[PDB]
Amino acid sequence: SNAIAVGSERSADGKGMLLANPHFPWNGAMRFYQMHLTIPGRLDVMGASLPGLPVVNIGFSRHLAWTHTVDTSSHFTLYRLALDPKDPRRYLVDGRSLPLEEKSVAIEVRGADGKLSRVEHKVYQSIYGPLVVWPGKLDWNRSEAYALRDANLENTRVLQQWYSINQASDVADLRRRVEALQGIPWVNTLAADEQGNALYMNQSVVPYLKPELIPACAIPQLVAEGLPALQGQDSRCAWSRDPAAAQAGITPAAQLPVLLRRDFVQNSNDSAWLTNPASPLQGFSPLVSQEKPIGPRARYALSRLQGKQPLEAKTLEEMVTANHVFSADQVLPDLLRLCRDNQGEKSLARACAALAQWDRGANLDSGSGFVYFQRFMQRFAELDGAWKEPFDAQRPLDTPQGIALDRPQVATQVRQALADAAAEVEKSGIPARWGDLQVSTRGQERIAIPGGDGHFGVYNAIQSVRKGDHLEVVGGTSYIQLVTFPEEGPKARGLLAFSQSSDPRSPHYRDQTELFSRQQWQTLPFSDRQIDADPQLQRLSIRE
Amino acid sequence: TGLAADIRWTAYGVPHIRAKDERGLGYGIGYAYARDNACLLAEEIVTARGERARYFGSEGKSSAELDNLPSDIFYAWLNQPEALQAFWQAQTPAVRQLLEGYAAGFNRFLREADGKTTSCLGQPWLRAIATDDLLRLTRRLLVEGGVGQFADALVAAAPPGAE
Ligand SMILES: *C(=O)CCCCCCCCCCCCC
Repeated sequence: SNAIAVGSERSADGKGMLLANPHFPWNGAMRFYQMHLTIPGRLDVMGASLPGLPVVNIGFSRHLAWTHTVDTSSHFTLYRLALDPKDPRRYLVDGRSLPLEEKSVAIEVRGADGKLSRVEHKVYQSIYGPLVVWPGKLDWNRSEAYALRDANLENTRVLQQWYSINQASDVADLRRRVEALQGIPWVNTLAADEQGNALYMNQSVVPYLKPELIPACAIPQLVAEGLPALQGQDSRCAWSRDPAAAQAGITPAAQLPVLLRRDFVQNSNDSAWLTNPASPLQGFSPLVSQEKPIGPRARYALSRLQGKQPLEAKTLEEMVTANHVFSADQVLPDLLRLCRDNQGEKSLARACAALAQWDRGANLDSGSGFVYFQRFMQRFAELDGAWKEPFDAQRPLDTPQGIALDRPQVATQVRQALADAAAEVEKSGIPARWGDLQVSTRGQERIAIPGGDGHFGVYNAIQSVRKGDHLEVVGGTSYIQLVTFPEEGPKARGLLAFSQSSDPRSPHYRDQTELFSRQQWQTLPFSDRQIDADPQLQRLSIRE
Repeated sequence: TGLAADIRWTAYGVPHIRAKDERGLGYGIGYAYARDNACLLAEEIVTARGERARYFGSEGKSSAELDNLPSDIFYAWLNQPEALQAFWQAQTPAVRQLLEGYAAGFNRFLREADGKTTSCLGQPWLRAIATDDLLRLTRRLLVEGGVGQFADALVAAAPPGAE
């Protein structure tokens, strides 16, 4: 997901502006759906929501727009259990042997014969939660096992939280409502209002451990890999209690990152750290936010946002619709140098020509250079010390960058990766542009879809899978909403990329998907005047 | 009850629900959503009830790409009656009303559906829904940053044998 909130110091009209570009599944239990909800006099909010939820999840109202992105915070902890040396169904806490609990469930299974059989399954539980096995990594052997404590299991406030967000007047109000309730499970919140405030909050439900406990309560080898894992044999590694937290064992709102600015805030799924580089967010718990290298989507956004020039709605729209493959900025110049260093090398000729001809985009019309680039980058990602300039913590916006072609082993390994990538591409059956390959199937038709994987730094992130002769879209850009605040009322533009209905019979199964293909965003009508101006307007009243 | 809603649809089937209270608002949401996505919600509720193997056998998968039986075990464990009851008891009157209205509006659509926008008409899993089913969906989403990512691992967790 991407989100950018712009404030009075950078917006062209001196008011607030919000771009919401969540990247989420195109099918299933997380498939966004548009709606506008009104209880006249006390609620009026429009946006999109996940299936089954009677609240707006990402949206806007008279003076406010907000969105979300998945955060890098931990929302659970693993606990490594020290098993009783005499009994692997018992575990030690402070040297005392405790029994695991057992909870059986029974499932009905439809058999080959069409009849139902009952399957019973035992779920083992510790004081922390259920045990979990990842073979080869988190085993249950005679010495140790792992339990998982999920902080959101006791978060009964989640629906109230979004309903409260739906009632929020401005950024200050939104912040109060989120911090008071702490019902947000696993996302950042970014918002802008009419007065020109830009807000970022890493305000979610995060297991609380006081800082002095972390060095001894962490599992060193697992936290090194970013797995939130604690010592389950010491009662002092229980989640800490604090009267200011909304729920026992979660982090108080005061300890979670918030940035309120009048220029901009951005997030593309990295930590709170570089939300706005002019004001880095530092000093938080490792469970909350760490100073880690930022992904190419955030680097791209930051490259477009820094400076002092006014930002217009159209600027933010084009950050999505440009389909720029930002990871190319990091390696393409050196890749082209390697090509020239190897002229007349048969195995590299088509790749090198495709790359030189490429518009550096994931547009429908983008040439086969994108495909070669992707397969190269998947191999480059496996090479040791191939970056010319590695990640530099004092230069996080511009690093890593370039290929260390001056180092013989790297030059050799990089050339081999390109040859291998090129052979894989030559092997598949490609006549043809990016839109000829990446599609969304609708009935028996296929609609060309622009965008590319977020891992290649395409702001318009699209994830696809090989299916037969094509790449079928499964997730990415979904609900798009771009909101500004002229005097008449909120002006919102966007689309739902996969359309309102998952049903092939629906008039609204592919209508916005055709528009997404052509990158033609539309008005999101909010006021009674806008709704009434729509020549397709239909109305039904129902009661029982 | 006071189940009443006024629904307007603009271009591309975007609904605009007006009601005088949360029950009516939910009623309009559940109805408009069912018109576009009844089959989707029915399938995902089957998943969140742990009933995939009952309707589809063990060979299939959920939309999250978990095998049906491991998925069912996980959701049966997650969405136990005591957990749904505790969750319900913790909900504000406004939220309870939103959910009651949504189930009613969804069910009203199902009562009248003739297949115009419903490809799964006549399937045995296409059924009237309860507020508990919406709590099942909610809790399924709630844990997606947590134990939901370890659903296969929970199912696989068995103590060592004699090895
Ligand atoms: C990009 O990173 C994805 C952002 C997805 C936003 C989803 C909307 C907020 C989550 C709703 C959780 C509700 C749980 C009942």
